[PDB]
Amino acid sequence: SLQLLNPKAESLRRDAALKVNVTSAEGLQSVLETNLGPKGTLKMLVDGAGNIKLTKDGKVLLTEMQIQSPTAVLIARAAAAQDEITGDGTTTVVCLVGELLRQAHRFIQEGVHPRIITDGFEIARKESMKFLDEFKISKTNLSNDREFLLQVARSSLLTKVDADLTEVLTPIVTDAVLSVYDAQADNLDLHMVEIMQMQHLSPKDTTFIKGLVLDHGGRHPDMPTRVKNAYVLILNVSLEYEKTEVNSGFFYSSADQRDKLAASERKFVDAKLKKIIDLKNEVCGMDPDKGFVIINQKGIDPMSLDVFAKHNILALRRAKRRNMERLQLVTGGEAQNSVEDLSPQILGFSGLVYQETIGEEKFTYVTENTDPKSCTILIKGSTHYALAQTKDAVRDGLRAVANVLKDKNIIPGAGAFYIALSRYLRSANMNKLGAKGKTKTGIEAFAEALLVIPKTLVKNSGFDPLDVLAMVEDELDDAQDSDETRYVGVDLNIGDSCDPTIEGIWDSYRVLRNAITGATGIASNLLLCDELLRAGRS
Amino acid sequence: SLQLLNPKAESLRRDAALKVNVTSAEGLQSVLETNLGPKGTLKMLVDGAGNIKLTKDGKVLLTEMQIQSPTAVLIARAAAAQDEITGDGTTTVVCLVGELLRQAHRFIQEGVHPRIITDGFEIARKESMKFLDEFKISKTNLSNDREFLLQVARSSLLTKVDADLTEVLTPIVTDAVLSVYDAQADNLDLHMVEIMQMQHLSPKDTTFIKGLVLDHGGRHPDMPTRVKNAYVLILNVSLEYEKTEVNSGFFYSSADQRDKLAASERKFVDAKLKKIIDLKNEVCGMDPDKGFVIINQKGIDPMSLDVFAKHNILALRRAKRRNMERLQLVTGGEAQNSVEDLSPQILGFSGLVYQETIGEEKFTYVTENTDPKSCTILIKGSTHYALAQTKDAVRDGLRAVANVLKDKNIIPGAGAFYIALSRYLRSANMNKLGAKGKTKTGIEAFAEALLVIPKTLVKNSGFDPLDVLAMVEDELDDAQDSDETRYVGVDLNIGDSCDPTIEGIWDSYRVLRNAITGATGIASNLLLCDELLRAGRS
Amino acid sequence: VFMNASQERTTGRQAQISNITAAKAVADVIRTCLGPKAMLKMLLDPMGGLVLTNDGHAILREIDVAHPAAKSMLELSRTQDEEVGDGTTTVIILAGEILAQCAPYLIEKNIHPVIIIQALKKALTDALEVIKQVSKPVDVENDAAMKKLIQASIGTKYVIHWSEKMCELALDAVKTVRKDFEIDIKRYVRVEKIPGGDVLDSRVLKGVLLNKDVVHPKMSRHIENPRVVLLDCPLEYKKGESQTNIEIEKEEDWNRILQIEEEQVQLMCEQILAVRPTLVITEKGVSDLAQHYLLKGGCSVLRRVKKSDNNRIARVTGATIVNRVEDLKESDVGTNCGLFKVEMIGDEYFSFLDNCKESGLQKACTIMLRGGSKDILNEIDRNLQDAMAVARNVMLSPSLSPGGGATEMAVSVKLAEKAKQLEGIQQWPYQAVADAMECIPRTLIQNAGGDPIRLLSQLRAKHAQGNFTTGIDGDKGKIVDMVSYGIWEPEVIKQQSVKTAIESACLLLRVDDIVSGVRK
Ligand SMILES: Nc1ncnc2c1ncn2[C@@H]1O[C@H](COP(=O)(O)OP(=O)(O)O)[C@@H](O)[C@H]1O
Ligand SMILES: Nc1ncnc2c1ncn2[C@@H]1O[C@H](COP(=O)(O)OP(=O)(O)O)[C@@H](O)[C@H]1O
Ligand SMILES: Nc1ncnc2c1ncn2[C@@H]1O[C@H](COP(=O)(O)OP(=O)(O)O)[C@@H](O)[C@H]1O
Ligand SMILES: [Mg+2]
Ligand SMILES: [Mg+2]
Ligand SMILES: [Mg+2]
Repeated sequence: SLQLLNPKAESLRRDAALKVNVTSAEGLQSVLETNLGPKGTLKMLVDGAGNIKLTKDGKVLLTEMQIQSPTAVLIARAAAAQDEITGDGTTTVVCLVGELLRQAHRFIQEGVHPRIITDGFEIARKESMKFLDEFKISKTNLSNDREFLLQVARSSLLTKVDADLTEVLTPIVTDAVLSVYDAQADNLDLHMVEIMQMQHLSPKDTTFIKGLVLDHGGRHPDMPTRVKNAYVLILNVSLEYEKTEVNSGFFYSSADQRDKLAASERKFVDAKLKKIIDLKNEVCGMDPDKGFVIINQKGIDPMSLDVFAKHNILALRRAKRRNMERLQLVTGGEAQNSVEDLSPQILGFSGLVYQETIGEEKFTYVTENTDPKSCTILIKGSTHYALAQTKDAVRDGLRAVANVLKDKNIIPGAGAFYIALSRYLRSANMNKLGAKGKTKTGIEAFAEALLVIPKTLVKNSGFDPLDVLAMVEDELDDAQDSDETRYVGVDLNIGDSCDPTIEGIWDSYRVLRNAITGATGIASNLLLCDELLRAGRS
Repeated sequence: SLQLLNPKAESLRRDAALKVNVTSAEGLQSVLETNLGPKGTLKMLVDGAGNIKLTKDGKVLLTEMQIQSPTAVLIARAAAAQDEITGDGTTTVVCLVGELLRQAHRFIQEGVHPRIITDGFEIARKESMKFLDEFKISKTNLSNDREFLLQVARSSLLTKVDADLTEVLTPIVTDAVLSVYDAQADNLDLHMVEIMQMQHLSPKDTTFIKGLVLDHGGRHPDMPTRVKNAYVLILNVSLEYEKTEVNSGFFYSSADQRDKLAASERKFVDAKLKKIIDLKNEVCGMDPDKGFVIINQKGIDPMSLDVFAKHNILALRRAKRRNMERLQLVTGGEAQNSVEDLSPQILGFSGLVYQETIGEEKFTYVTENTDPKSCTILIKGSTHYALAQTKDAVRDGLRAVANVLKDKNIIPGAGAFYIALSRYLRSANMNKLGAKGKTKTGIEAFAEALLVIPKTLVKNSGFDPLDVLAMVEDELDDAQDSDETRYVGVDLNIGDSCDPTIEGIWDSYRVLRNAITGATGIASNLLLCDELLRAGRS
Repeated sequence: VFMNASQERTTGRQAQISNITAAKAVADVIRTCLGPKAMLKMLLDPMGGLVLTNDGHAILREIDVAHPAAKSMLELSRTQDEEVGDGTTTVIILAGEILAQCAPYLIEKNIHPVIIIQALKKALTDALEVIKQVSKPVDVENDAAMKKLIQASIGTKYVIHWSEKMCELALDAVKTVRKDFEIDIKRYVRVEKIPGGDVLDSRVLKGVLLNKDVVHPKMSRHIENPRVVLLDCPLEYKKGESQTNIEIEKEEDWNRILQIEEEQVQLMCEQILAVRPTLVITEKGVSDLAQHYLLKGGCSVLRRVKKSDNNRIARVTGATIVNRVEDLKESDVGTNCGLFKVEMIGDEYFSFLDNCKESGLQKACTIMLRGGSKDILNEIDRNLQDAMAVARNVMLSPSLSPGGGATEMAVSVKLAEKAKQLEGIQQWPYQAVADAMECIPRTLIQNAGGDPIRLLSQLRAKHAQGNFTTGIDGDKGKIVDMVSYGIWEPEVIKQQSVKTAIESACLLLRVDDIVSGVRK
């Protein structure tokens, strides 16, 4: 039908479209199968020149390696979109769609329709949402348990990096997250927590700074390096020359008008500097002990830097949009943009301001605040890929622990959620459900597909995956009759079951919810498609 | 590592070689499984020369179409050995190897080694022989009943052509093995039947001839086509001019010796032909309605046809090698090469000999024998491809009915053995295990892979395989509730169980033997294959 | 040589044979894309994206056929989508059959392509009559029946499982856009997408949803009663139209030129503070200085907002499009704003504007979609356009035709019965119209897996005796009446299907020759 219409085209239908979606799914699954779990293998990506960037995140692997298949680009958007808002569960979405297609394809070969199979996944998905309410556990945030946040932070950090980096980087996240909770209980991740690159001694020397760190310092030598008590000032006004809307020549007639006019040109800068001097006169007391610093969002003229250097005022220019939205949280002051209306109330407070330089670059450190509402995480590293590995680890770790404070619940992991849904879907009475007909295998297909995830953790350790679930099955058979509510786990060190409640392995709530919802939608849409084709003008 | 030895080499190892073996088997399965059963589809092998041929046997499809993949070559070679010794069941071999690799690969992905999987197939194979020898039934072939041979032949010929042509051709198969039988020696030859390719009225207008039919006609018009009583005479030496082997030449002294030396060649022709003329009148002189025919393998001199034409002697030439054995079996004569010794005892006998002019050629028909130990089958057709289609149908149907006489045991068909063997290979209690939790994985895989044969028949008929098998497992279970051997089958007309025995469907004993043995061996060795390699000098 | 033509002139009967085969080929691509058990279609565009859908219109947008007769069949989906918004695959699959059934005659009984056209208009005139008689009216204010009417089209899509939420989502959205005749338009229906989340918590909220945040940190992130004021102009000093060139003679002029730049932005900001707004939404960009004193009154400044998103804000908040700031009054200021709040999502910031809910201008709204991925959002968004399209026809036309092929089968029976009494030369094309109308139930039986031989034979036996609402259950594949089945579709979609399909055949049947490669 397509060859007589289009003189050139490609068409697969009714057996190859199903084999393509399953073969491409099994192919992409094998890539990210080994990365899943704590003992998984690392993966570098060197594109053109040999830029090196190292991470285990499936999003970085998918959004850096170009892919030609039409199925995998939907898995790429699904794995990326789930991680872009949640920050965790990337490879879990690929494993579910990677496993649910092959687990249903065996029954498509038997002759079951794709429509009624996907009808079983949807009604089975509603059972999992009802199971999340009973499976989760309530946790009160008023206790302010720091040990509970430490265990959540080690869940994601142990997966990416080893124990040496996890132990030193875990309390860096906990100290940053401990300040997030407040009376308003409004979560703020992007403005409050930041990441900055700095090539320094080693990755292990990452330290926590309570104040806002800046990537610039004092240009002039005579300007002060260290300041004990520095009251900041925010000004979004640009103090270099302003070009002036079509204004043209300073038509000068004699030679003197020239000098006069250049002096004139400055007068605009000195009109704004005088307001700073008038502000300094109000806070002139204890001038050797105290200090003053000005932070500008736009550039400052080098002619005006000597004015600040004479009065021992520290100058910082060309700040980011985000840093201006963070100085009020750290120093406690208020922002200002113009120089007409000033007051001492808007000035912040800082207990210690010092600068340290390496090579050509220079960094400014601010800390020792009275009541800092925000902070930073200055990560140290050796190579560029070391920063990229710490970028993805801190980016995925902050989002995972932040979601625990959003809600009042937390899901235990280590296969407890998948193993619990297996017994629930395989033992629940079907008469309570509304599905009938050939929906018998759809419940078994999706229930059995969840088992492949916790044994993929075992496949990286090298043990037999089927044998380490024998005692797990025997434990739950007696746990229901023993009248003791416990949740089992999968410990890869010894190859035996464990309890995530005491070991500290946990997982966020919206990760597993959005993962199955996004995976079931993608896997269902790929099953119903029975024809592939390419056509268009080019 | 292989690139260091040979840069032009390639290697797929331990995950890419397994997908190649399974995908090539499933790809070969998906194309070739459609020919299974009576409702299967017809394939047109159109080569570059434009030769059209219809067939459903997997042997000739894979022989003409060269195989590019290395895995499917091993499966095509298995179908060759199956078709060679047996001549039936090639479609079951490729489906069993495809399903065994499918069911095995389902467990290899679960983290099971291929060694214990193949160990379970061999124990399951040996367990099937202990089930097969009890499942077979013994019948007495000494009665030589026509009803049993017809329904057994009808079961094999229905899978080649439609119903109306099968009813016309199914007596031709039963008439092929009427007189060819030996109780004591147990010798039964299949090559004695002669397949002649010719264009005539229609394929549905064929018929069986008791005696022999040759494709050579009378060269001279004077010899009589109708002969009421013929005494055959077998010749093998060539009656034409044979150059003296030792190079020689006639150097005549004068012109008078030219015709005399030409008559020297006439003397040697008359010398050997005079004994033929003396052989004719030795029996009886001036006997009407009694001819004398001569069958020679080598050529006949056209100068000598006048001698045969005067005495009313039928002479044929350029006969086949295997026909010399068929003359003495039909006519009851005796083969001779020279003409030194002749007698009436060595001569055969025939009740009717006639010729028919069909197109630009003439066919010799010899019928009405007293006790002929052989026969022939005329393959008439309306085209070129129907001859090859009916030739493959007879060559595949002759082996099914011939195996009944080679061994009296016969297995019921209609998927009865595959359905009954599934339950027996479920639970091997303490009979043959070998190890704990290792061999049983292969027992389950082998039991589930055998049930694809009745499901493939249902997929060709256009019904649901799970629904029609639900009543079937059920029928067998209810049968068990009575301790009785009720063999159940699969009826493709209405989609319901039926008795294979009562209805009329059987399979040969040697088909299932070599099919399960050949499929298990190829399925085992392909699972053991972990790496594919190529190397050579272009 | 002669003019740029005569390469291979397909003339005579073979030209029309290729068109019927080409028109039939378009329907064969989407033959399986009909009914409740319809299969999906992933098409690969050459730019790099992907379109996952089963709608015949969205499939035929991406395909490209190098044949002129098939392209006329390609344009029929735009006729159906930009008229109602539902039944595009029904239009393509019916016409194929009409061109195909008429073909036997064209090829063999030699009826000229004009006599078939005259036969079809009388069939078209009779088709509207029986479709008018078979349809029953329905009350427009009944919300219980309206939910079942909206979910008739959703049943043939992926979100039938969430049909309990989509009908409530679509019904609230249609009543918001509906103006108190009863004209509505989808240009204000905002199709903004949010990747990720669960479909259950997804809900419509009265108002708009921006992709941007406030500029200054001190802006109030939670206002009880916002007062929105729309601005078009730059709030910053601008160069100006004519050739200007200030010439400066004295030293006290350049600082004056830079000082009036500060005073002009003060003058436009101070007159905005005469009404004291809480939120100032500017179309073009904003300066760092004007924003500073917009702050010295209590306003809130945003980035540049495109025009589209301001015309929706004008109908939500009741404000007017304002460019001249000197003419700003208190009457044109937006009011009755419910709530202001900004949520944190990793993609981008999102500012929420809620309405107080308590005639005048029609109100706009934004429908929140929380899918699984990007393709799931685009899949669900087209379902809302197909679902909300059904809600317009019942308001414009209170008639309601039966679904499940019962309407088209009713056309098949009456045209077949009346063909005997229509004795003449028009009888053969007139009788062939019923042969194609009985195929749109035949496609449902093929997708369901049943045998259409005995079902259609049982259908015609019960259609004359039983009732006019008989049809085929697509899920079970048995004959079930539409009254008990409880699924109904509008009658307007049936009219466009019969009109567009027959009118397409009248165009293509007049094609005599095909000559390609003339000029640009
Ligand atoms: N040390 C551990 N012990 C047991 N299970 C773990 C451990 N670390 C990670 N996991 C499990 O691995 C799974 C994936 O973790 P994570 O890397 O955060 O998500 P993703 O792999 O999808 O990016 C989680 O379900 C978690 O339970
Ligand atoms: N009429 C029939 N009804 C049911 N099953 C049949 C029938 N004829 C053949 N079969 C099944 O088909 C299988 C293969 O038979 P056949 O097609 O003759 O060999 P091949 O597949 O090699 O051509 C047999 O095992 C038999 O059970
Ligand atoms: N549940 C159903 N059972 C039987 N037929 C249906 C059902 N739903 C829709 N149909 C039929 O499918 C046709 C197209 O409906 P729909 O799929 O909503 O439009 P589109 O073809 O634009 O996707 C209608 O003419 C109707 O007769
Ligand atoms: Mg993670
Ligand atoms: Mg056979
Ligand atoms: Mg629709």
